[PDB]
Amino acid sequence: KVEYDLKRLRNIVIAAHIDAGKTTTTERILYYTGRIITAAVTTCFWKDHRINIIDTPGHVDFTIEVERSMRVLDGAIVVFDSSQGVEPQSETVWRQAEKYKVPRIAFANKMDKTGADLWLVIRTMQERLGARPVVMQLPIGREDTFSGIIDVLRMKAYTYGNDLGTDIREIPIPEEYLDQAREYHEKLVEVAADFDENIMLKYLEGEEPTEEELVAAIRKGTIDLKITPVFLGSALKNKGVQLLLDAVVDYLPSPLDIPPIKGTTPEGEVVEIHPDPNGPLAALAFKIMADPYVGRLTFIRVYSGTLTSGSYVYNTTKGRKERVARLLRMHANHREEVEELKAGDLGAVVGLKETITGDTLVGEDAPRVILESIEVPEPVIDVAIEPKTKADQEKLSQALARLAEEDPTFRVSTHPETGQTIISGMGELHLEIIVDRLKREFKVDANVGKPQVAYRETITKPVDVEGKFIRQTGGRGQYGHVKIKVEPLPRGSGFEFVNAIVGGVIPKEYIPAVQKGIEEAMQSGPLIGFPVVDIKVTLYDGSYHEVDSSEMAFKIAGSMAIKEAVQKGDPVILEPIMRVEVTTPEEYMGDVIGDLNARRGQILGMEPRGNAQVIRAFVPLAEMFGYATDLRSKTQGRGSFVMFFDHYQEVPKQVQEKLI
Ligand SMILES: Nc1nc2c(ncn2[C@@H]2O[C@H](COP(=O)(O)OP(=O)(O)O)[C@@H](O)[C@H]2O)c(=O)[nH]1
Ligand SMILES: [Mg+2]
Repeated sequence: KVEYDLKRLRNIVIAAHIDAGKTTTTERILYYTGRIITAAVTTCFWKDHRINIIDTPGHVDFTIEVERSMRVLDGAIVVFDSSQGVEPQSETVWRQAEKYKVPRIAFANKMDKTGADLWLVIRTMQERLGARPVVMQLPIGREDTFSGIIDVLRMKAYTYGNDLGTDIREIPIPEEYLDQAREYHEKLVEVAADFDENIMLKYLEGEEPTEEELVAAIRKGTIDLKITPVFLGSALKNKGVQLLLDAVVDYLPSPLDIPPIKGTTPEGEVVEIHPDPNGPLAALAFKIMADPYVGRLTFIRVYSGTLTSGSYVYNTTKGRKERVARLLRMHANHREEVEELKAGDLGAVVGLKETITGDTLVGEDAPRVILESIEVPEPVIDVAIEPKTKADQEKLSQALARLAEEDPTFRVSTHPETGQTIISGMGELHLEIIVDRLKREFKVDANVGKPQVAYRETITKPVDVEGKFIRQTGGRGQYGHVKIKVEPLPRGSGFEFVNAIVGGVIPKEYIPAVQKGIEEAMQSGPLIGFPVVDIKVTLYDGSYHEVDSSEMAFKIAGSMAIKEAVQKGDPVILEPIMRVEVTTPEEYMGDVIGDLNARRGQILGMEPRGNAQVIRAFVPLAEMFGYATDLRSKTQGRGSFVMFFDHYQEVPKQVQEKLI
């Protein structure tokens, strides 16, 4: 309730370059829809349509929380600062909106400000974005006298008594603006004829289209990604935001309007999931929020069926039932408990202990589908962290072995030499965000480090070696003696320990101890100090002493054998051969072609999209540290990229020997 209808849903995101007015716009929209922050989806009502506003924290738009977020939204409002029109970053959200295929309208904000110019937005949408903007509105007045808005679709005008959002009036268009309005109204009809036959047979014949035909035609052209209708105003001075809301219901898609999502069955079939509220239940968890009134709050989008309060669902990623205790929607100022969330909709569930973000939720006796591929992409960027004193070290762990319940993609450790904390993400950007999600969100006044990569080490030759630790030490003898064979495993397989000891040759008691010694020595390779992988260790012989043998003793002997196996094993360096997706204006095609090659790369194939290009690439993350402000140095602040893991390769000859 209000009575759910799919055609009246409107799932949107507000996207924008930093400082353009994303938050102000959101906030005024929550003010205007509430007459009658935190939350990952806030819901509201306008005319008779539910608007679900999806939050997308992203001071930069490059990461991996925006391949999930863009599967969960249907439409978007792109907000330009009007003094600039498009900036770098406007350019780059346009690219993602284009790549994932999401209908959008533009809001030229800050029309009250000094510099503001409708036309620079539009001209700069045409040139640099290839957008096909259509002028839906003209401004009455300039900067400090900006005072009214003309709807060129309907040939009506609005004036604003004040800056409080509290006195709006429908006027006939001032005489001194009429010819400009008629100019841009006829441009609108011309655009409308390219998506509707009947409008074309009216234009030729000298006839005004009904406003409903026009709305329907611009709607159709918007949703099939052909035009971007542009509105303006000032969210700060409260003009135009109620007409922006009217444009959300007129032009932005319901869940009926975009192609259904695709999921995978365990039997491998890629399948379309239709937005049918009475089909089986399929849903995505897209964000987990430690919430301070009900606790763990998992936000979901329903794609199919109906999720019900106090029913069970089955998490196909994990392998387990979970009770949905409660269902909530978040409004601007309040929470609302609801009995159900149906196809097309978003909300939060309470209950749910082991569902983390990206997990698919299904019926219980519903077809087990997966919506996001099974994979935790490897942790490939380590980092040093000084918190400072004992009111920091003790309370940094407070929100790391607690804060990972929200993002469990990352890991934490402690270098084999330096007794400290090391943090591990999956790309330069991924980690830029995490240290200062914490000094702020946990009042940890603490010391910044700089980031390193995560190579590995392994052998390429079966060896046979030994490890003795024999020492008078601590006013007693220590004796431990192991013999191991160590063998390459195929890349990826990980670790294997085989115990082939014959009859007390090493006492059992101590065979765990040797194992402990091997994994601890495995943390540090000989070439370059990094962890060893993809080996089969086989303990086949050794000896002991009747009083002097100990666990400590056999632990070090195991460390020493494995240390020595790796050095004697024709060792070798594994680097992460990882995958970019460099978007770039066609003009700088060759410039980032040859820059990505002077950081080691075999280019996989570049395909064209929009008024630009998409150079997918192989590049070891090591020679890409700080690619953000090097790509946007060689592409005039119009490039983007998106980065991730793919596999581990043996570095060729010279590469080995640069690292030492
Ligand atoms: N001049 C003026 N300032 C605005 C307008 N809209 C937003 N701002 C201001 O711009 C600054 C950044 O706005 P904010 O919504 O936080 O930007 P965001 O980074 O895109 O969330 C704040 O001072 C806002 O008050 C506008 O309509 N006119
Ligand atoms: Mg903001």
